Amino acid sequence: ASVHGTTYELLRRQGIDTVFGNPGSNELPFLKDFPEDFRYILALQEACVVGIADGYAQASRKPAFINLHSAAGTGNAMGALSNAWNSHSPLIVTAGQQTRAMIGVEALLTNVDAANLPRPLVKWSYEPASAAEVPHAMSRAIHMASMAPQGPVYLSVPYDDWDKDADPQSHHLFDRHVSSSVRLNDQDLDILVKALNSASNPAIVLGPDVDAANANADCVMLAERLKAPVWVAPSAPRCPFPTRHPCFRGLMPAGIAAISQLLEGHDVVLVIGAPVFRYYQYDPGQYLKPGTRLISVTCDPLEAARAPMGDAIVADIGAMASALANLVEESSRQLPTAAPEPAKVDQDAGRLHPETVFDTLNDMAPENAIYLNESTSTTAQMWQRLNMRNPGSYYFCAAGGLGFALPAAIGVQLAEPERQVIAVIGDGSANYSISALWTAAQYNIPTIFVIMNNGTYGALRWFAGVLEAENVPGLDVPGIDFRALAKGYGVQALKADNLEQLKGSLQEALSAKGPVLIEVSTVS
Amino acid sequence: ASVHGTTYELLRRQGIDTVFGNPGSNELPFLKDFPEDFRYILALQEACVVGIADGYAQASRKPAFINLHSAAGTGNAMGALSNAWNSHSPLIVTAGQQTRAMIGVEALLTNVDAANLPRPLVKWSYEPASAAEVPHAMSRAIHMASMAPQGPVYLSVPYDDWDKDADPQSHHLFDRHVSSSVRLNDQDLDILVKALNSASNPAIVLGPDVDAANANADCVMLAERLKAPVWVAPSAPRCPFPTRHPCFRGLMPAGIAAISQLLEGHDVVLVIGAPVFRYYQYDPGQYLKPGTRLISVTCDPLEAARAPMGDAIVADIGAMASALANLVEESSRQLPTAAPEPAKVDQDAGRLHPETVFDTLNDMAPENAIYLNESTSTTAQMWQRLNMRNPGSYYFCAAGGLGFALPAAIGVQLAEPERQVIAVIGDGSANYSISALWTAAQYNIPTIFVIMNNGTYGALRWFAGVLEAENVPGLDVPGIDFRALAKGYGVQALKADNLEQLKGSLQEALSAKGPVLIEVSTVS
Amino acid sequence: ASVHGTTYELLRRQGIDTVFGNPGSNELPFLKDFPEDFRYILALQEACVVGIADGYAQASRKPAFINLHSAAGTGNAMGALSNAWNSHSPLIVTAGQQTRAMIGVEALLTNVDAANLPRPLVKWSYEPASAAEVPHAMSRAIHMASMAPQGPVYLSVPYDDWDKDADPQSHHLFDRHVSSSVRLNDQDLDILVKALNSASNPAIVLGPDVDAANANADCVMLAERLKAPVWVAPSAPRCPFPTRHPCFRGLMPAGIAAISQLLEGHDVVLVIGAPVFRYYQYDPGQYLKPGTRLISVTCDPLEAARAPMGDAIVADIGAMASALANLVEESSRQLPTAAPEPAKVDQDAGRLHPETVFDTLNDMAPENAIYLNESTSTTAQMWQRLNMRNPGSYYFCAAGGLGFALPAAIGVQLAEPERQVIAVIGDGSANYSISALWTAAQYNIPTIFVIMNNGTYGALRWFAGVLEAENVPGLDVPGIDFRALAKGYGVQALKADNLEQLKGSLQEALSAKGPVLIEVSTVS
Ligand SMILES: Cc1ncc(C[n+]2csc(CCOP(=O)(O)OP(=O)(O)O)c2C)c(N)n1
Ligand SMILES: Cc1ncc(C[n+]2csc(CCOP(=O)(O)OP(=O)(O)O)c2C)c(N)n1
Ligand SMILES: Cc1ncc(C[n+]2csc(CCOP(=O)(O)OP(=O)(O)O)c2C)c(N)n1
Ligand SMILES: [Ca+2]
Ligand SMILES: [Ca+2]
Ligand SMILES: [Ca+2]
Ligand SMILES: [Mg+2]
Ligand SMILES: [Mg+2]
Ligand SMILES: [Mg+2]
Ligand SMILES: [Mg+2]
Ligand SMILES: [Mg+2]
Ligand SMILES: [Mg+2]
Ligand SMILES: [Mg+2]
Repeated sequence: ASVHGTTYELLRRQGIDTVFGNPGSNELPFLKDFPEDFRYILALQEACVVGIADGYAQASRKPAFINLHSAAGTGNAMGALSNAWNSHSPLIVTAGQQTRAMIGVEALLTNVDAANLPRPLVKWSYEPASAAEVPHAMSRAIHMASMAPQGPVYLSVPYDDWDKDADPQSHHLFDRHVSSSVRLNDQDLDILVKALNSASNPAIVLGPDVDAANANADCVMLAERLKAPVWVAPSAPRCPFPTRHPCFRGLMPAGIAAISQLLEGHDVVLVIGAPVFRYYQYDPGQYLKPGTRLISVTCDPLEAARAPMGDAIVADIGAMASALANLVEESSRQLPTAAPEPAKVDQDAGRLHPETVFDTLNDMAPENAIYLNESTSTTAQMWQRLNMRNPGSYYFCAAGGLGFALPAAIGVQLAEPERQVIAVIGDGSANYSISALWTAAQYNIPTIFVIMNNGTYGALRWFAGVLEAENVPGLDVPGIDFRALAKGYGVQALKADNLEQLKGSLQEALSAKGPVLIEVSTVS
Repeated sequence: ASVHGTTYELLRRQGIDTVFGNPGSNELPFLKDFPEDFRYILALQEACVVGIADGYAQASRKPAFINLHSAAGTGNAMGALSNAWNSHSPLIVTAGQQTRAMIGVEALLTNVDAANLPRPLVKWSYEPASAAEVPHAMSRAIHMASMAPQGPVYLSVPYDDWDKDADPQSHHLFDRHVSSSVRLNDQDLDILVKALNSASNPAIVLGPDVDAANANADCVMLAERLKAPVWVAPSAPRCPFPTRHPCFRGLMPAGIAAISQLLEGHDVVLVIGAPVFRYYQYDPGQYLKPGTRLISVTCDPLEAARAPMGDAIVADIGAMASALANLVEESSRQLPTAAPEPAKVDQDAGRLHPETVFDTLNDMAPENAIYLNESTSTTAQMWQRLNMRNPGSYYFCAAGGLGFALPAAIGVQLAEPERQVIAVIGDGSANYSISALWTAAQYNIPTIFVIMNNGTYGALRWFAGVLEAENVPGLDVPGIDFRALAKGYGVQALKADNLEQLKGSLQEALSAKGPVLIEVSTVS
Repeated sequence: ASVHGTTYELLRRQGIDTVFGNPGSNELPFLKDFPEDFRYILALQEACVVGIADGYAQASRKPAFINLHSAAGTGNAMGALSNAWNSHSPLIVTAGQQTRAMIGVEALLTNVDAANLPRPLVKWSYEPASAAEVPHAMSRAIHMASMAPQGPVYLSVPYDDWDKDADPQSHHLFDRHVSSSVRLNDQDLDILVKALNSASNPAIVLGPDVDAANANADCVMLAERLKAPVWVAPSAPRCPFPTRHPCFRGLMPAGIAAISQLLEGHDVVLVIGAPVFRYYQYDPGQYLKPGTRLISVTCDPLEAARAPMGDAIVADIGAMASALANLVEESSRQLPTAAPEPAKVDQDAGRLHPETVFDTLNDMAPENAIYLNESTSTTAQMWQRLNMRNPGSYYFCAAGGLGFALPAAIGVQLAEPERQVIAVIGDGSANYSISALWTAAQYNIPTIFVIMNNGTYGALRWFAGVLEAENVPGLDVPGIDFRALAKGYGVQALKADNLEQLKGSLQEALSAKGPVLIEVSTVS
């Protein structure tokens, strides 16, 4: 067998059947004789390729396979890799290298010092020393990406390798099963369980790795047993809890002082599947107030190491959540009372308040809808106004890198064909990966894109106005016609200048047979 | 003085007055109180920011200053940095880091292991150890980018540094003059000159560093004195010679065998300002045929080291070209005869042959026009059909990374307001950095964009059809309306489905007061 | 031909005939059939291997070739590479890698991520993608190390590569000549010369690159013409000037304030072949006092970039020194008056004052002796008491990394068989690379080692006593018998407990036919 044949067999035997890519000449020898059981999803720029694959992996809870062109293609994707790193997305990123005979002279398209290019945003990064090593290297990539803590990996392959003879002993790679589905030993788990049972006023904080593990339901059981309020860790990339469950308390403010104040009076705080903590704004104060002890369960040693406070346990979130939910006592305390519904913001017949948009989306969207957020100034309100009962219902750029939601929403919709995906994206954010729209059109992936148009980088005006920063350039983005951009890439386009039009536009979009973009005129 | 004040003073004292950027919160403390003598050029995505700055630097022959947002913004720009590396573009790339107090906990927007992110695509990459070091670090960045061989550099700055007190001793940085304007010592230069004088059938090969140094005219004198044919080194990022000069022989094929065959019978081949050589296609054979000796003058030690053949001299191209042109004897040999005009390709009343487009552009464009090329399957014909008499008249992605020409054409037009810029870009390539169009609209930079629409990644179909590669996915890009995309970003749009319409569309574009995009229907 | 045969031919054609090494199994396929025209110099530890090669390269003014074993051998040498980096030593460091077939599984002795190991202490670091690329890669290593600014480079080679067929086109590598022997263009050089001619009170500061270039004599002429005092830049790795020449003013203190005070009243300070400046102690103040302008000529862009003050010119030191010395006017000013001889320190019949040792060495050593210094607390006095008339007469660890002088003194003596090498090394420093002694014994390289034994890390007690640092552990090194260590490695050993014995011991050592170690009892 050839390296080509062996590698594709390894991929299919490991459950991979889709290649997200933007092709180049170094990659043609890999893509030729493309297996009929595989499917190729083209995107027009590499940030889009990786964004789509990322959404697909996060929603499918399995690795996604990517193929890019050498250094330039890899480089175009590096902003997208910074989100993937933060979201622990299992992405296998492959890139074509020049033929081995021309690497030395650094012919056009040589990826120089290739393995170093994507660092430090990958778990593993490699170029094999020979053609026959390629299948083995691919095996390593698959498993490195898939093991906890999951993350992106990078493999560079000289284009002449594919046609070379494979090592017959590579067959041992095909069916390898690698598990990191582990939890704390019985003795120490019993100690933890007793600490939770003994807490007088426990609180629970959940991060994105809960949703990634589909540990949501186990966490619901855990919170019900402990009669504990549940928060989502700050800068949340996913939603790990039903947002209308009686225990739910919403998204934590991303500040040190704010969080310690919030946790005051809680004697034991159990954090599951989150860094401790993904703060954003500088908000100096105490990490924890006297009387509060913190215990973190994380799948990532790097998270456990850098927590400024508390104990930590490094284990699989699915395994740990299930064990805890089934071991803890049912507290005799009263179940927390559900949070009241959000207030209705006054809305005239003109431009839309973001709050109005979210309320309307909540009213009209199916109960199993999936939302993506890249409307940076409206996150707090979004979290308060969308009832998300099911797992996998929310995604937000994990590293804060814009250009995620638009392509990721396409990958999510591909992963979940029966759940309507609705991406709420600011007019600023929409441009970063605008060309992703074409993929939705071409493959008829029926994502709905809601563009919140207020003509400015709103979150920046806020961050600025705060530090009283004056005379800051580059904050306004006037003069973009999103209906025209949608037409450019073959996506049906609608406009909503008021509530009447927003409702009508959503009705049409929800009925449509393909992707739809709605440009919403929002208040400045 | 503050670090902010000191740094801006250093920048202006070193000739920098423009910031190309896409802002983020880590950068607001740098951008606040933006100096009134500076101007900020916003682009909507970082590949575009860097592309624009790159075109500006290459055309202006001076460093360009860039400001990006942390890791995600830097990462979005890394494909653009791969071109900049290959073109020796003096780019000072700065990126905002989280406040020092929050770096440890890895708060949202922390650029982790920041200096390693852009490697290996930068000459120098650094984050200062303290606020007061920032001006010094900026000084280093300016000079590292500017010294031969020029290239991109990276500086990460924690956002809290800007408001801190500067070291008063930083004033010594302001007026530092650093020179690498050097040439071979007299003794060895005399030896080289004698070798050139003694050659019976010399040839000259010129690369992009000739145009960067504005050594074009000196090279013309050198070729006239030596009565030598002149080629452009393969995969040319710039044009280093008047394309209708009697000595000009055009663009060399990017193959080992092709080049040695081309140089056969030439006893001395002098290469100036090029790698030896930027081959592309695998084309095995002899590096040089018996009887041919090669001498390379390059500004880059890395180029000199990796040449598989010939002698090399590492020096400034401007200094070396001037010295050689003024020292060599006037050969009594006959001046080479100019190349004949290209053939006129048969053209019906339907879709345009690329050859027709280039002929028409040559007929109608001003004699001092500047062209950019990202129409990958038509490069050979473009080089044959455009009369480029002046320096700085051609740019092509130096690392072959698409997404360069569209934004770079905007930067070039900004650098050269009196020379009409015309970017010829394929329908595939146009998408990578499509959002750059907005910058042209917003700042009224009157670049003309000619989109060659054939609905496919044509160069890939060629590279494939060659290696008889069958069943390759992802090669077609149907369903893009470029007039709509232009409208989306506020750029006047025209369509040309035939020659009559192409002429009319060019007449209108050349008369227009702002940027114009022409979608040309080209043959499949 | 094989890769083995081709590589050795390349080495000999490029002037390499010696391999400094400590062998391992990955290297046996390279070392087998060792060419009879080559010679192998074994050392017992890798810090010693590299130290010896470093001294050899610095003294010979040509590249030295090193062969180490995989990661562990390379790693053992990394302290030595840190000195080599700072001294711009042209070292070609090769290391054996596992066979390509076993790299993937990471068999014992696999050098993982090999190219990254020696960073950031090398100019270039690489592992070839195939066997046939090895000769080309070696070519690159040779030239990267040899081009200005010179420095160490690293090449990792899988052991199975050597027996493979070489590319016949590799013959083009054999005779490549690469030059960086460049100087400032005529126009700007004339401007510099006029500035020097116009100076009312010029000063000259010289660094190690002067001695490396053998520009010493040209600098003498330059100083005589300008009638200028001459200093050696701080933390000097070499001696660039005759220390008894009337213009000589000695070693500059390694402090910011001290240097600006020293240069006060000098209107133009010309620095040649030094960083600006290699300060050590924190000594805050003005970089330069008002009235002083600085101009630096350096072979290293990294030096030019980081200078906190002055103008800079990046060029070859030999070419620049020669040009300046021959272009400047003869000033009518009076030649500086020679520095008075150092005072004679009172010396009783007991333990030796370091000053006594240096005075005695100066009295007894031949006029063409070469000294190495790793007696860290006595450097200032050494510089004042040794008359060094000739180039290549002094070496001191360029990065301050101990373990340099002992092995380097062996390499220097190998390079200069007719000049007596005398290494003055502290009792602390002597241990770092003690096993190097064996190489001197085995090859009968007649270096004299003078061990200054005061039983303590004297320089550290000083640096401590200064910052009033109390209760510092680990500063004393009692209980070492250096005569026994010398006997252990087969080197003749003598002891000097007083002046009478020091004179007798030196008389014997200077007459000896092989290496000699003298343990001198110095004052605590
Ligand atoms: C790749 C990248 N570039 C820049 C930024 C900085 N940034 C953060 S929020 C923001 C504004 C986004 O504006 P929009 O999408 O319109 O939403 P709004 O803030 O108006 O709600 C910017 C530019 C970023 N996070 N990522
Ligand atoms: C960032 C990047 N992605 C992918 C490629 C691979 N590539 C090279 S040419 C090409 C096709 C370009 O098509 P178009 O711009 O329409 O020009 P045509 O080839 O049709 O003339 C592609 C995808 C690249 N060079 N850079
Ligand atoms: C590899 C290395 N380790 C440690 C040091 C720190 N150091 C600098 S001077 C010194 C003392 C050297 O003592 P000795 O050689 O006896 O000379 P003395 O200071 O007594 O004159 C030490 C340990 C260093 N420079 N390099
Ligand atoms: Ca907005
Ligand atoms: Ca095309
Ligand atoms: Ca001592
Ligand atoms: Mg157990
Ligand atoms: Mg599915
Ligand atoms: Mg990197
Ligand atoms: Mg000269
Ligand atoms: Mg201009
Ligand atoms: Mg000159
Ligand atoms: Mg010698």
